[PDB]
Amino acid sequence: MYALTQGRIFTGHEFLDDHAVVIADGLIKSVCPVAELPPEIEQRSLNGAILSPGFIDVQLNGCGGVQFAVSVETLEIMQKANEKSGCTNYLPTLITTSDELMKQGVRVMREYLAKHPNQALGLHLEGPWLNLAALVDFLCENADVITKVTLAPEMVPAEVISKLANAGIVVSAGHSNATLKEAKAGFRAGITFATHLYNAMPYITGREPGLAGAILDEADIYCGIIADGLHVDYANIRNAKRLKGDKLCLVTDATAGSSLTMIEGVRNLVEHCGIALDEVLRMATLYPARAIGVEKRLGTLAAGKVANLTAFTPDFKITKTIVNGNEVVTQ
Amino acid sequence: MYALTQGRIFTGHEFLDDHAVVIADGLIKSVCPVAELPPEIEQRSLNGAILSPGFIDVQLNGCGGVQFNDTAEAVSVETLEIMQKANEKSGCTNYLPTLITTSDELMKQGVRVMREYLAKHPNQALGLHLEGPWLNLVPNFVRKPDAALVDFLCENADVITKVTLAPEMVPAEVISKLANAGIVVSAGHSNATLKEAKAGFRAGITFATHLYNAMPYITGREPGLAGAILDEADIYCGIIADGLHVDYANIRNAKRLKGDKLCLVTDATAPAGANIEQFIFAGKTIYYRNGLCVDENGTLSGSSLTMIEGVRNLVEHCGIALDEVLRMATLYPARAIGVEKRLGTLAAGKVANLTAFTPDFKITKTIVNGNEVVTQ
Repeated sequence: MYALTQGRIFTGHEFLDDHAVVIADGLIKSVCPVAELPPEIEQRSLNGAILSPGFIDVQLNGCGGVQFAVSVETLEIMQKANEKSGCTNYLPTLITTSDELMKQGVRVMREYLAKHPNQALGLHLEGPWLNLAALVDFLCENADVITKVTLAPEMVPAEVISKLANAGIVVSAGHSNATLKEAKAGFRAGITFATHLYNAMPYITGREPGLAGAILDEADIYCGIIADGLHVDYANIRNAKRLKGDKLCLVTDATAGSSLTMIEGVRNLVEHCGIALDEVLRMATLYPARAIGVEKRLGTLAAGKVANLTAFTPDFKITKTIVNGNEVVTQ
Repeated sequence: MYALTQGRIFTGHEFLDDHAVVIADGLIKSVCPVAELPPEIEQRSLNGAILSPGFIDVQLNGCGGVQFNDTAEAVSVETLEIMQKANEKSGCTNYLPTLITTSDELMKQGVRVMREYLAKHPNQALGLHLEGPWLNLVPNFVRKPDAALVDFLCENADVITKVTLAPEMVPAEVISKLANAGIVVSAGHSNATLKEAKAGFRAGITFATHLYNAMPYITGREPGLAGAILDEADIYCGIIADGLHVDYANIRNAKRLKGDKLCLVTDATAPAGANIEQFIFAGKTIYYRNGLCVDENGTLSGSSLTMIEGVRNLVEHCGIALDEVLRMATLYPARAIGVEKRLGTLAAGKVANLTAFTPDFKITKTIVNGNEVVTQ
């Protein structure tokens, strides 16, 4: 048991000043004022660094020189890499149509989940239904380890989208050339998330808003966006933020095609999109968490929540990362 | 002196219930409760109809079977007064005739005609809206021809309300001169990038012509002009609510991003308040078949939208409160062309230009300068 003190701590709702976060048994015992801290506890200093729950990256193809090979070692190498940049949780993406590769993926993730709690959260299946009956049932059978699947709403029957959504899987629209009507139909069918907004989607025109236009117009649809100043012009990010409010998540379509890390993403959103650091942090934690249904366990810094945290300096350099109450990065 | 009573009256800021609007000498004397009404005044009933300031249409090519374009016989004061009478039948009491042309000669006649009209008809057709020449249908250095034009335009800023130009095709100095002469410089019919667009805003542009139309597509890498307009908080812009030129979803997205800077416009052409089957416009031959202005090819070629139709469409298809819609057809446009302290609302001193319509959106009456000009 110990407490983190001497630094601004962001809980997910506000910034606390002279408080502390006491960690115990991999969980957050409580976040209280430094005064209320019992005298018998170890105190670990933050040195002024901002302390927040670890970032949750829900769209990751690979990092630290590896891509998902589809084994648990890859999964743990990616984890160690993400930590060096404040990311404590992520979703490995599996691009494939090989029903065989999918089974191995599902199997591998399941094996990993048993060994490593609160880290790689689950699979993100991209394909087959893209645009660039046995399957559906298979996917639902393994909804316990398949967190989300990306498909093109034009290329898929609505019944397929419903089944996936009822199995508790997050169905995402992406790599599509869908019209607004086509897009809206997929939302009614159960889709509740869109993969990296503005990318792999049609252009927005006045006559046809397209999928992006639909995502922007649908208030109840979460969606990720790549803040690297390369895949999406910052002006579009600002426009999206205003239209999507609390439904916009920061993602790094990171690979070995961006090379963006989450703090880099946080920095870019704060110094180029004029979004308050407070909101940006929610876009890298609370919102993604909320989007994949793990919020009552990972979105914030609160009693009972898993102790996955990250701390960085005002100039955006990771000073420390904590996974399950254990310091794993010290800078 | 008389007062309008018995109907919801929208002032521009809120809806009043048991109040009245007293008109006198073409002006609005005051908007007070029916009780506070002196006993010696004539009372005109609205019959439950909503009463609001007349609509201001800042992008109009023609209506009632006439256009203020092409043939030099059309660009006259009679056309200007026919368009006015037409607009009234649909609640529009003020507008800006658009003149598409590069004929320095046609421009002079236009400027001259507007000036003649302005002397005869106060608070109606407000001024010219020059579209072209600096467009991009097919460099911050100013050429010689640019200069003669610019200087001419500034000389006549008194009757030239706004000009539409493509920010890529024009030196910044030209945009500043126009803006300093008091003219509203608008971005439109452009293929400008966001950077190009932003440069024109810093140069003085403060308005964009019919958003999403005659502009590039918005992509992730390049937001384009539309993306810039949406991102710039201090830029007013018009938008065509006919469910044809812009999908209603884009309108909703724009409304949310532009807040009080979005104006309802009808890129209306001759068919508007008429029974025309086909007509010429911009050299192209356009057909009005199925309330849809198209060309030989079948491409959208203008609109036949009237302002109440626009108001109706925004209320029943964009989920925008009637209150806001009305601001988009009055207060905002007014604010955009700088006539707000005279026409945007129903308040003491403001010109008495009003329109009244039933809940099902039918104009029951239009008042210009305190005079009933439409009764239904």
